[PDB]
Amino acid sequence: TQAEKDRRLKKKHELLEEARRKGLPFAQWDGPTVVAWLELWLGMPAWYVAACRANVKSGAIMSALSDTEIQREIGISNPLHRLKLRLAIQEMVSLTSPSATLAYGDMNHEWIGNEWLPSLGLPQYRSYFMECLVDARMLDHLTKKDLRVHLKMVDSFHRTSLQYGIMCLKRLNYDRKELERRREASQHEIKDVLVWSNDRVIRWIQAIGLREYANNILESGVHGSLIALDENFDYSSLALLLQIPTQNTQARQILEREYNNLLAL
Amino acid sequence: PFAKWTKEQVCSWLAEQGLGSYLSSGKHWIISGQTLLQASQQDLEKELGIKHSLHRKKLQLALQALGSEEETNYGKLDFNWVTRWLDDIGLPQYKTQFDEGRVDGRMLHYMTVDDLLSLKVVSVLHHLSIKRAIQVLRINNFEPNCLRRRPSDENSITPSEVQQWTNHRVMEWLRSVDLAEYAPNLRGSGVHGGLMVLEPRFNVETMAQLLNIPPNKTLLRRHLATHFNLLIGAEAQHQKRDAMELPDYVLL
Repeated sequence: TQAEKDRRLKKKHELLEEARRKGLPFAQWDGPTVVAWLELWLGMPAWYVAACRANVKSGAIMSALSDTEIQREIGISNPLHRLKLRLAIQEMVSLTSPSATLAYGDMNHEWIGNEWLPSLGLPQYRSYFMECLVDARMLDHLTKKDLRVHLKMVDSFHRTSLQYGIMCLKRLNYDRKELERRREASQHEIKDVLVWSNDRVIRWIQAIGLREYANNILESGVHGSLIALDENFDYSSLALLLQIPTQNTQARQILEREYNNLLAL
Repeated sequence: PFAKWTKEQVCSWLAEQGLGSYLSSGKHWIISGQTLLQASQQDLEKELGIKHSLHRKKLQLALQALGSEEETNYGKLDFNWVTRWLDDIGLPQYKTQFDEGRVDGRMLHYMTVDDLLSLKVVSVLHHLSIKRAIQVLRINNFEPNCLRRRPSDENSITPSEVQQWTNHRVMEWLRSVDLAEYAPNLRGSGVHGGLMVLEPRFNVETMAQLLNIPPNKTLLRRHLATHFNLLIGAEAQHQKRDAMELPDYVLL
């Protein structure tokens, strides 16, 4: 019963290792191998996989896919799903050539949705990103219309937040192991701000003495990289976000000095 | 000569030719093998009471054959052989008609368009399929097992081989090239190696039509073209490209 659900999954892994260790370039992979690739490494959902399986029978074909072929033959109506595929292929063609970061699904569309986006203090958009199959590679390519229309970010500041988020991954060379490692190296010390999750930034606000106020920066898009990289983002704009009335002078004065320390060290 | 054979030697040959139904009627009408030859075309059709047209032609052919006295190869293949062969060329929907008309190797050789129309074979494509299959028999001196040999799979590294591929083999071929979902559409379609390889009018588009691959599935047809061409060879590829320059017009 499930014995045959395990065997066939093994086989799919076997086809891939057979290929990446026979050295072959993408445009020479056979159908079955390419189909394994879509499932295991791209994290493609079964419905999309089945479409490609029935219309794309070789790497040769796979590699040459135009947007309209994907659109009319494969029958993928959402432009973001299409871009997903093109970009994956684009990456695999380089990666497999005679010419001397690599994505094996490390930063696929579920890490992006369930881990990264909340890490940026943007958990409210999670579902739309998921529903669009947005992975790390696509992030760099999303336009403003993409973010408004397809991903529902009507807030321009949240778009800025995402941007800096991406600017972080860029500088980290998209290396997921190194992100998580740096993030936890700085849970109780006060050093590598570039990385800090919206969570780290909350708990920090509590540590300088603002336990009441912190919780308000939950779905605000406040995070380490914005703090570390945006010159516009100073204490004044952080206070505005924390919703501190102008009357409360001492809290502001607290944040102003501790924030500058945070920036200095 | 058949003319010197006894009534019984003639009777059993006649019955061996699948014509034993006319026996208990024309047994008194036949003393000698010579009396079979003496009889003009109409004497036999009256006296033996042969009423099916194909059956007349069959005897006619068979008689004029023994008269030459030379031993034709197509003539060596009886009707059961031909009816097996319909499985091989991809047209088993006709075995009833062919077997009932006792189509042998001679009748294959002297096949006319109305003959095939009478056997309810009416498809232009099936006439092509048969015409090219007979070519393959000619190429093989009408050796009984020329198709009914299957060699090994790898054996195809020379396209000549493909010439002798049956309908089953072509389907086995599609499965090896990831077109398993389509391979059964070729059942009863008369598609075989002889036709793929030798008919310049038969190409990728014909193949893809027969397989039910819509014109809009470009990516699938592309795959198919790539494999079809590797199958048929360089020359056969060139032959078919060349024919495209001279359209097969219906009315000159």
